[PDB]
Amino acid sequence: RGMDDVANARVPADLVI
Amino acid sequence: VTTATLKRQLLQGILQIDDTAADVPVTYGEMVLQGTNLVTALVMGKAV
Repeated sequence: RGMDDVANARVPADLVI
Repeated sequence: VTTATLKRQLLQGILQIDDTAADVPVTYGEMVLQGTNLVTALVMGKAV
């Protein structure tokens, strides 16, 4: 992968603590 | 490629000389690995 080596949305969902 | 004796025996009357001077290259033609060749010979172990 790479081969370069030189060297949002408001969605209703409950959240608890 | 031969010995001087056989060379003389061939050049006297067997073979015939065509030319005495010729053109010859003067370059060796080096080669080195760079670019993407160095990076693929360290993480994989191959090169082309």
